[PDB]
Amino acid sequence: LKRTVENIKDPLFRFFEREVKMGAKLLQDVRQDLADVVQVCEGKKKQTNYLRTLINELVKGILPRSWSHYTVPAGMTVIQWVSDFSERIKQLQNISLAAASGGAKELKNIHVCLGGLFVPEAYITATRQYVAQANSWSLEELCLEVNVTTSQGATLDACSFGVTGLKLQGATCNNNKLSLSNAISTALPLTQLRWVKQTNTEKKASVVTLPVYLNFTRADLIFTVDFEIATKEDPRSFYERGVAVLCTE
Amino acid sequence: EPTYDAEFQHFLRGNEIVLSAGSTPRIQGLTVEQAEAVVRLSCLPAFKDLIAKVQADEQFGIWLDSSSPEQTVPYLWSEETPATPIGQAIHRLLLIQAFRPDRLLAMAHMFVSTNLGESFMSIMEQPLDLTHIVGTEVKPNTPVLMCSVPGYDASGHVEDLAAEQNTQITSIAIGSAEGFNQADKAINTAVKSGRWVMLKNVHLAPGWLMQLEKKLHSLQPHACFRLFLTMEINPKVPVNLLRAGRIFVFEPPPGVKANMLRTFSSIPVSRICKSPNERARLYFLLAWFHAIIQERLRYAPLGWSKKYEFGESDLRSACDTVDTWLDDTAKGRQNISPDKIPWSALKTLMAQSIYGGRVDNEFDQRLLNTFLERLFTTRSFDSEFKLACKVDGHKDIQMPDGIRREEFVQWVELLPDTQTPSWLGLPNNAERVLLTTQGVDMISKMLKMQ
Repeated sequence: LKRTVENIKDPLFRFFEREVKMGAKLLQDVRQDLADVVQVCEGKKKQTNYLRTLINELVKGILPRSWSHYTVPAGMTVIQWVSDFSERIKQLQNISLAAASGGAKELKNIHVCLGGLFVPEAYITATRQYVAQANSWSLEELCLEVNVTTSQGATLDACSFGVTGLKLQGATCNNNKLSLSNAISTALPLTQLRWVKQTNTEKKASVVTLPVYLNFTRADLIFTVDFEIATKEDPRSFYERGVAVLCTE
Repeated sequence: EPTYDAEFQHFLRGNEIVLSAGSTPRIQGLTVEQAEAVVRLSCLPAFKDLIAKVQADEQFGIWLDSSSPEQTVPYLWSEETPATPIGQAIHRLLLIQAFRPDRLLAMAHMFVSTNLGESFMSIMEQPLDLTHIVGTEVKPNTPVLMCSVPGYDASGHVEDLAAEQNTQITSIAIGSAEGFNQADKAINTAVKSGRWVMLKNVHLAPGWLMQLEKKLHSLQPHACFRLFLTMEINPKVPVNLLRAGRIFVFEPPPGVKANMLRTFSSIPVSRICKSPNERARLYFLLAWFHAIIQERLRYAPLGWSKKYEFGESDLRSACDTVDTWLDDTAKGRQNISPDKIPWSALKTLMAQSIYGGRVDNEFDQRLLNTFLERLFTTRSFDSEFKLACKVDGHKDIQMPDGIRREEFVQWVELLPDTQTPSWLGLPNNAERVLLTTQGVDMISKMLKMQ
């Protein structure tokens, strides 16, 4: 990304610049490693100790330690890792092109998959900071709300940011209301994260505070979301059922 | 039989095949993941017409939603010649991997049954017969390493075998420098006199185990000499000792019923039988609670955010807490009303001190709070209380109406053998999740062996 005086004030540009830097560095690392592996397989290059260990891991499907620099599920094979790599780099290319074309102003309207970010918690913090800067409110006074919209082209409000790739484990969302379901996972459509001034509103009995885990392992928690219950189901049933949200499957 | 190298290559590295973005079509009845699986499987020449055949099959959905699809996989692969039974088995394995990975292990068992015999895996699904193995298949100088998962003790098996064979056995617990001297003296006596020696919890002494392996390599033991080493599965055990010993892995039998039976057996009868009469019922609830959290650990990350060590120490602490609080409240009364039980003290302590201390995630703490609030309450003493509601979506489990320990133990013994995740509050499909995880855990493991 092309850093400038105007765009550095945007928290979103700072987050995406850090993400692009980390992704580019890891991309060069993996590309060099794979080029060396292909050279070894052709007989051009000899097997060094590090290279020999790399062939040992790649042949068995083990992810090498040299490749893991962002949080991922433990025990992942290499194909899933490189596929997630391709998706993340394509997202980074798209956001970089958007920044170059329309400046930082387009970073708000772009729909970012939190699964495709190396640290989506920073993205949530950046959205909070952007809303605080735009509306001149303190960061403490802002609280998060979620709107699930199935309509294509749902316009985003000034304080609303689009997200994609969310998965809902243990529940189905209809009319922005949860219902217990027997499906293992349901793909959430475009999800609008909206920051609003924290009104002194009583916590409704029909509100459940689900987590938003980074991935299916549920090792890392990004944030929490309050959702309304469609029926008269006990919220405790959602806790016993282990209902949750994952940025990526 | 042909090698079936290509089919096994797809079985182990089918995901390695690449699907171009947008190349995956939508197929009626198949989810997105099944669509990617079918597209990957279509690369092989036998499954080239797989998508059209799946679309044309009217009875596909009943197979896809079936509880045991592996037994009746439809014929979809195209064959130029009729296939051998093993060819049908591997093709069915590929189809089950593509459509119902949750049943893959079951399908895998059938493949083994198709190749190595029906009774091949059966002998492991049986009680361990240590008598013949130790008598015939174990030399005196090869130590019998009985490794257990943490929290499970297997010395009872060796004591039972020693009782059955009528052989004197000397058992020493290695937990201090003195125990090393006692073990050395006992082994020096038994190696000459041919006695049986057992060393308990030897994982606590890795270096001494290396010394014992070096010592064992040099001895000329008597024929009837046997050395059992009971330990917990830890990586600190020496590699050479495992290499130079007979390893037997003991795990607890999964299920709430066995868990409650083990808890009741472990607790002394006098402790539960103490006055007031209500104490036993609380113990039953505590036992049920300790079962529900423990079995749920199998279904992580769904059951819990991470695998906590809810072991016997927590159970003993909970029992001590219950004993202290009931002794304080009752003051020796033979009976106390259910209302007078200090429910708040028990809920708070087992929510923060006994079991909650290990819990670091706030959400798991919330789940533990929900379980304790649901179970530990005055309504537990009502005859209509339901330990688990909507079991299987239609049935429920009721509290036992008895008051003595024997009534609860009989109720546990009379529980149904068929346990689903709904007993623990999880949804039934959680089982369908766990198997598929293990299913992937199978293939990846085989990739490390390929």
